[PDB]
Amino acid sequence: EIQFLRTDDEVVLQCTATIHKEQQKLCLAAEGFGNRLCFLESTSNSKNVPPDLSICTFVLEQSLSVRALQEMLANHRTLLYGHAILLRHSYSGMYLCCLSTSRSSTDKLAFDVGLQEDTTGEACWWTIHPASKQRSEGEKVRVGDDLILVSVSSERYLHLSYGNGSLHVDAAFQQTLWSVAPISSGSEAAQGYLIGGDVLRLLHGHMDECLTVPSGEHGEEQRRTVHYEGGAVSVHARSLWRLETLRVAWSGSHIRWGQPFRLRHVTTGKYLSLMEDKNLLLMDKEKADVKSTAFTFRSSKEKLDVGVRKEVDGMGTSEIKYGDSVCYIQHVDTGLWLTYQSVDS
Amino acid sequence: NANVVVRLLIRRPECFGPALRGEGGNGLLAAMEEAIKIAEDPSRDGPS
Repeated sequence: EIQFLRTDDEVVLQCTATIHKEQQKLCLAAEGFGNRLCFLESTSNSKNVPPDLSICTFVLEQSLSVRALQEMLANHRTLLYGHAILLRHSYSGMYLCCLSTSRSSTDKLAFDVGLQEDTTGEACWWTIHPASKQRSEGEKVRVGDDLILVSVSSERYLHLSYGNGSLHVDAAFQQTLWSVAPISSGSEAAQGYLIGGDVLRLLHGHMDECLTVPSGEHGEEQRRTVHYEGGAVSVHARSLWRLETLRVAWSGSHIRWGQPFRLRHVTTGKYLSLMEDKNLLLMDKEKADVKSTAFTFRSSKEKLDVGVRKEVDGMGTSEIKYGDSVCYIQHVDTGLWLTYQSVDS
Repeated sequence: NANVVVRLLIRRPECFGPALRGEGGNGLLAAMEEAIKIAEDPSRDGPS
């Protein structure tokens, strides 16, 4: 049936861009730290390069109406069209806003879209408007609908501009249709219960090992390789991996046994991968091509060959739980089962 | 009426003319000087 966006769901703002006469899907992103301005990340070639949904994602915080908005700035709710919504960047913690600066290329009345810390002010508030005649003003918003976002302070729209050589996001009086896809919902079944897009440590033995990379001496090729280490690396940041689901929508769902995913070293920024001649190795974002960076968790090492399951659109059952559940890391393509060389810190 | 007219005009920026439209449109002063030159010079002001 039809689910509705709520005041705590984790969503991504997506737009459709057709350049070189080929339609592409692009997601709004913002680093936040060191760069307030927003940009676009192309998620079309997810099989060729990974999208960084970690910064591409946002969370809805408020859905209060405009009357209460201006009222209380003068002093799990459901999204309804025309409400003033607050979008908070999940990573940076700032809120999407319409910056007063005008970097736009000879657009004059257009502004720039960025991130702001303070919630006060109408700049951070956006109003949802129906894309077409299927929806109605005041009706609740549904999953998969297209939206038009209007800034309160500037009364402009989140506009995809092709004017520059690259594609930009600017608050202009031209409107572009944004499709909202959900990542995670407010249910968030219990604790543990490994969830897509999580930062974790992979411990081998009795809480006495961690899969990390050589980082004490620095060096690019030294960081490149992967090994097992014991000690304070269990506390340092060099033993942190993000588990990225291969799909965009519902990427914050519970990870199930046999589900393919990618492992990204958080500090190094490169994706772990297999090359049969030289075992495991990290490699750049550009080279991650699914076949080499696709791994999975197995409950039993026996070759059950469970195959592919139907991709349910939701939280799903919580199969793998943190700590208690034991997992076997298996390469999706080759079917190899990790293991250690047992070389005799 | 003033608010409605301003809102409609800013929704449709082409109403301001070649100048004041942006994206390669010169300033109001430049447009007025160009129009003065056009009025002074025949074959651009009349039909001819």
